[PDB]
Amino acid sequence: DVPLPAGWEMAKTSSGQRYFLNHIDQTTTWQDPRKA
Amino acid sequence: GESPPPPYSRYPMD
Repeated sequence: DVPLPAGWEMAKTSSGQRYFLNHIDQTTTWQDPRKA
Repeated sequence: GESPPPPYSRYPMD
């Protein structure tokens, strides 16, 4: 739950796209929520 | 400069 926030969609593309979804907020996030 | 990301609907990529 720490390496990957809970309620977040954690998926990284080999294209070099690290995206995180807020499955709670219904929002797309490009920048890692752990660094803010 | 990112290209549009996964749709929120259910799952990003299959």
